[PDB]
Amino acid sequence: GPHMATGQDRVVALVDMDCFFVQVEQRQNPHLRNKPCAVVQYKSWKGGGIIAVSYEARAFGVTRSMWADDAKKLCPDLLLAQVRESRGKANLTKYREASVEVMEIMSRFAVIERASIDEAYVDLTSAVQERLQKLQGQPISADLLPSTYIEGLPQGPTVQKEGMRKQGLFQWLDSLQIDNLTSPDLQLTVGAVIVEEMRAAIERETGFQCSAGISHNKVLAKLACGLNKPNRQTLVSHGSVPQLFSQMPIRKIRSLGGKLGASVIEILGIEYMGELTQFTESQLQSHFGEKNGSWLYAMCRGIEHDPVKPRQLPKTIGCSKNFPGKTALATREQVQWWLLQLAQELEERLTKDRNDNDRVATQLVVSIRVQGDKRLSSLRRCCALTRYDAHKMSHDAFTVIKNCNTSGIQTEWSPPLTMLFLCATKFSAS
DNA sequence: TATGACGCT
DNA sequence: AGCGTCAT
Ligand SMILES: Nc1ccn([C@H]2C[C@H](O)[C@@H](COP(=O)(O)OP(=O)(O)OP(=O)(O)O)O2)c(=O)n1
Ligand SMILES: [Ca+2]
Ligand SMILES: [Ca+2]
Repeated sequence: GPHMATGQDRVVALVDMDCFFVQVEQRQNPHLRNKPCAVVQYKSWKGGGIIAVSYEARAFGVTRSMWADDAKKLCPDLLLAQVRESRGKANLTKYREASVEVMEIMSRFAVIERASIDEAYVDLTSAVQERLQKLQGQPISADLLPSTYIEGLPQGPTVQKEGMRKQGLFQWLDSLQIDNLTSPDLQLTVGAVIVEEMRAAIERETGFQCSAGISHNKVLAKLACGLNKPNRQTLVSHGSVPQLFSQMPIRKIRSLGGKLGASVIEILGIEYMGELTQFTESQLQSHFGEKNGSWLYAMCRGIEHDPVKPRQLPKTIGCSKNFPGKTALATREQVQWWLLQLAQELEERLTKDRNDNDRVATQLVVSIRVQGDKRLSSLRRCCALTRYDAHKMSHDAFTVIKNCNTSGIQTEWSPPLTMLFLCATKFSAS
């Protein structure tokens, strides 16, 4: 009863940039602003594959992982920006550099966990305690939360979406609990005020807009962030969880959007995250293993302990390129030349990482996919990485894969390779 | 039809 | 060490 721990100890936020690559291209070319546009890789085959879509283009049905030519059928006016192409492949430097712009601003407020190229988690527990000590005992104005949604509000006893927002926000604040410095709901509100500021700083200093979620753990923050995209942040309180989860498809919770989540649905015979509450921890552990059972048991109650790991920099640096279908590499000269092209971009990126971040990678991993193989990776081998030389790395990458060539005729290469991937890991300080 | 983090064995 | 899962 009192020994019920409710996972309200932390204040955690997930910040995520709205249509990130599109914003980056639109800062650079003002003509793309406020217009249906998408970002594509390559152009010859079907106009290129789309990887990012503005919200105006989304109104027409334009999605990621779609050919530009098909996109132009749903949206004739759609504008396109192309990813920079280097050494025969896509080069994403523009977007990685835009990312450190954002991560460095976010780092001044709290320590972040780089989660992707455009999203970071933030643990605001410490920042919130201090704000509570400066706001003495004085209340929190709705003017401090100009873009915040309180999930599940308004409730109880105006039909444009901004009027709703203030109604729920007023309800939340007018019932707030400012006399207690340990009230979890008051802490989420202070965290939300901090994130409004974080988000105004990112836009002030990059011109990029984002959404955020604020709650007690990474999972809820992440789910919360997506409730009011774009350019809005959503506070998900501990108390909103039973209603929020009662109709939430299990696949929507982070790590349940794949196979494990599908077997939760098929085995247990449920649909929504809330239905998990009727199962005991021992039942769940028998169904899915000690780790999954324990984590499933806590999570449907809104409790999750996976911490915000202080890590602003990737553990891994890698380049890949698919050669699907008839483009599959089928000679020794092809395989070596693309390994060289990949090795060359990787060396460009590693030298920059060494100067910037005072570290060197020590292991090189070569992954390949042969033609006729449902698995995304067919083979993965590693060797030492001792000089940032592209000709050595491509040589070593070949040496460790050459054994995979079926063909007895030595000049050709079978089975044809549909994918090459070089990857620098095992960093050491420098 | 380009990337990164982590678990399991 | 190497494969599998889950995500942006
Ligand atoms: N399968 C993917 C997913 C993402 N990205 C890149 C392009 C995106 O712009 C960026 C961030 O991905 P998101 O999943 O956050 O989606 P967006 O940021 O594009 O838009 P939004 O978050 O508003 O949906 O990462 C990619 O190249 N391939
Ligand atoms: Ca995003
Ligand atoms: Ca994202």
